[PDB]
Amino acid sequence: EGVAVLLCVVIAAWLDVDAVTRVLLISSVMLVMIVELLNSAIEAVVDRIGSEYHELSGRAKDLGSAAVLIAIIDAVITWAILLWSHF
Amino acid sequence: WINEAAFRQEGVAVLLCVVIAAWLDVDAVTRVLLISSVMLVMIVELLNSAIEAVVDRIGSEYHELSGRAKDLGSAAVLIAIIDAVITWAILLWSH
Amino acid sequence: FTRIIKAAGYSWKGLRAAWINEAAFRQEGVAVLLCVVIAAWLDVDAVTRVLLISSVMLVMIVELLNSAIEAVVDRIGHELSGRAKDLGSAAVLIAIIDAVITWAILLWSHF
Ligand SMILES: CCCCCCC/C=C\CCCCCC(=O)OC[C@@H](O)CO
Ligand SMILES: CCCCCCC/C=C\CCCCCC(=O)OC[C@@H](O)CO
Ligand SMILES: CCCCCCC/C=C\CCCCCC(=O)OC[C@H](O)CO
Ligand SMILES: CCCCCCC/C=C\CCCCCC(=O)OC[C@H](O)CO
Ligand SMILES: CCCCCCC/C=C\CCCCCC(=O)OC[C@H](O)CO
Ligand SMILES: CCCCCCC/C=C\CCCCCC(=O)OC[C@H](O)CO
Ligand SMILES: CCCCCCC/C=C\CCCCCC(=O)OC[C@H](O)CO
Ligand SMILES: CCCCCCC/C=C\CCCCCC(=O)OC[C@H](O)CO
Ligand SMILES: CCCCCCC/C=C\CCCCCC(=O)OC[C@H](O)CO
Ligand code: NA
Repeated sequence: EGVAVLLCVVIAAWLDVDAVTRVLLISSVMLVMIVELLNSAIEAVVDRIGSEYHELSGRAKDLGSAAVLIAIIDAVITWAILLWSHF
Repeated sequence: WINEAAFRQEGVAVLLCVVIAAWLDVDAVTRVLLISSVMLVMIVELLNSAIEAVVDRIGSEYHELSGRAKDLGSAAVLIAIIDAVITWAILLWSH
Repeated sequence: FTRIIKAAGYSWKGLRAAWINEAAFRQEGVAVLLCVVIAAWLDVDAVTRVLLISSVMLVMIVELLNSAIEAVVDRIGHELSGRAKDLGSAAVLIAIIDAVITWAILLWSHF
């Protein structure tokens, strides 16, 4: 999950884009990492309370995962738009 | 996750902004900023709701830190909304 | 609009407690505000201005979400307790490091 970031930075570097584009390409990937980290923290808290299933436990994890999904969608859109424009 | 509640209004506001941003005659960089700033609001709202779910999971008995966690989560949503408004204002002010 | 009113109120409570309770949060708040004001007065294009502002504001957003998580953990009273705080703090640090780099990249180009 950490190799994805490095690969993206390398691509952003290997690409001949201006500083602004490079910042957006990289920051969009960093945001995904941030959100995953926050989602995992919440999952850790849920599991801390106990292993017994609960409606609100699943809810918390679903909300967290949805946030990761939105961040990934935001990253894909970003890379699609800037590379379409670059080329 | 459960798009059948108050995530409706939040989510259509976001969705509508993405659609508007998709149609605007702006450069690529601007379009990305318009879309991601509203996208961030959705992300932060989702994380905020998740925290609220964990708090409610623990129980109904009130605790100072329970209210604090929820208050902190809301403040984050507020900052994200202010960031989106500022973004759209700065970028669109030319139009 | 009554929902937004109550939500605005929780928010102010959140900012207020964060501020009152830790100097580190207050000093971080000063830093962000100083960066927004500088960004607001720099001779840069609209796009660059937004990146300068949204990077340090993301820092504030992540700081608050992480603090929310700390509050939940502390509320419960713990290997996963430590793990939750660890994952949360990493998130804060990524946000901060990204803001600093973003500011260094952009200002080096415009200066
Ligand atoms: C009840 C009214 C709701 C209105 C929703 C908000 C509408 C905001 C902006 C509408 C203008 C859409 C953008 C049109 C435009 O810029 O065209 C792009 C350009 O390619 C035209 O050739
Ligand atoms: C953890 C450190 C936080 C520091 C927060 C306060 C410093 C933030 C940014 C410092 C760089 C901006 C200073 C350069 C500057 O202001 O140039 C002004 C420009 O208009 C001159 O023509
Ligand atoms: C021209 C090819 C460009 C290749 C790089 C495009 C990458 C765009 C978005 C990646 C953002 C996601 C970061 C990695 C991640 O955590 O997602 C993994 C998911 O399982 C699927 O992406
Ligand atoms: C999700 C399925 C539909 C496929 C669309 C995904 C492509 C990613 C973002 C599309 C939203 C922006 C469309 C507007 C547009 O003109 O994009 C091109 C940019 O202006 C230049 O790169
Ligand atoms: C100089 C910048 C001016 C921009 C300020 C625009 C702010 C407009 C509306 C702020 C949002 C109103 C409160 C909404 C809110 O409280 O968020 C919801 C809760 O935080 C969680 O649901
Ligand atoms: C002329 C540009 C200035 C106007 C800004 C246009 C709108 C830009 C960003 C709005 C994004 C916020 C939508 C989400 C939202 O409002 O949720 C509110 C909920 O009630 C909060 O819990
Ligand atoms: C639609 C009402 C928006 C309510 C919030 C207003 C306060 C927030 C931002 C004010 C924007 C001030 C003008 C920005 C502007 O002119 O951008 C131009 C670029 O900075 C060019 O470098
Ligand atoms: C448009 C820029 C907004 C950037 C975010 C502002 C920085 C975040 C928090 C600091 C501002 C919150 C106010 C602090 C506060 O409530 O003070 C309470 C009193 O000092 C206690 O009596
Ligand atoms: C006491 C701290 C208050 C913090 C200030 C928050 C203000 C946030 C955003 C202000 C909007 C930025 C204005 C940008 C601007 O003036 O553009 C002017 C351009 O030069 C016009 O082309
Ligand atoms: Na931001």
